[PDB]
Parts: sequence; structure tokens; C-alpha cells
Amino acid sequence: SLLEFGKMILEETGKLAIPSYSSYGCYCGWGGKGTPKDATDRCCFVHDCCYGNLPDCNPKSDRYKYKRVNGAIVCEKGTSCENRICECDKAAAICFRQNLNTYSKKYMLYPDFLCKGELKC
Amino acid sequence: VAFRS
Repeated sequence: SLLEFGKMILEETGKLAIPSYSSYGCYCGWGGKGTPKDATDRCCFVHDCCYGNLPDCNPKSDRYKYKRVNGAIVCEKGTSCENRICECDKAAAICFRQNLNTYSKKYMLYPDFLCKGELKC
Repeated sequence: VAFRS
């Protein structure tokens, strides 16, 4: 679920998902169009694609379980949709951690009109 | 929270 994703994001990065990743660049929190602004925004692009791979799942609300095996996220078995959602979220949280070094606060609340063009998944 | 695309 979105709330679990946000807890995963905070755990990985120490930033709060709202506001650090809820309105960032072209794809975080409200993606759709545009060239992603940086690597963090590409994490969100890929995460959006990842959810897009699951048209009959409901990643905003469906809850999954995961645990940590020293540091590492391990998705626990739920329904097929929960497993696949968890793997999307795990990847994005790891991606955000891998790209913290280039996170830029100037992409928070990034205006829509600066995001133009479709980029295929 | 987030809630994109």
C-alpha cells in the first residue's frame, strides 16, 4: 500500500515520503509524462512502470508484508498481487537510497508544465 | 500520500 511504501522509503532514506518523494520531478507521487529530471525521478518512472505491469492489482491500497534480513528487504509471501507490488516498492526504495547523493530539493513540487512528452516503459 | 500516474 502507499502507506507501507512510505514507511519503506523513510526506513531506507531517512526522508519522509510526504514531502520528499510525493511531488518530486515528473514521476514521483504523480507521474505521467516528461523526461525524468534526475536519477531519483527515474526511480519513480520505473516504479510507475512497475505498477503499470500490474493492471489488475491495486498498489495504493493492497497491503503486503516484508521483513529485513540484516538491512535487506525480503518480501513475504501474500497474494500474487501483493508479492509483485512489494517487489516494485522494494526496488524503488533501494533506488531512492542509491540516488540520495543526487537528490535535489529544487525538484520538490515540480510544476507539471515542465514535464512534457511520453517516455515508454 | 504519493498516488501517481
